[PDB]
Amino acid sequence: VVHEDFQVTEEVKALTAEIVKTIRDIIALNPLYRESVLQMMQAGQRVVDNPIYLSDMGAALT
Amino acid sequence: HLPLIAITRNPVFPRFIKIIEVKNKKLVELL
Repeated sequence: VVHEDFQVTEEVKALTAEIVKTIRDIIALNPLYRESVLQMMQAGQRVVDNPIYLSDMGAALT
Repeated sequence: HLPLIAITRNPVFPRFIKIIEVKNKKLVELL
């Protein structure tokens, strides 16, 4: 399980934000599942210690 | 003389309403 990441984990998260925003847009216009799961896990909640899994879930809704 | 509020990744800008939810109940007892 390769999870190489840059030393400065400061501006990479910005990209992540866009992803979730796009994801939000999807569920805003073409709903697929309940939005509750989005509410439970939030970028500002800090409970997400595995960003690659968040990206996997985001791609999953595709 | 109150304990420091746990921010837990919830930046609060000046003159900007913000909502804080912390799983820790201790803040609930303080409130």
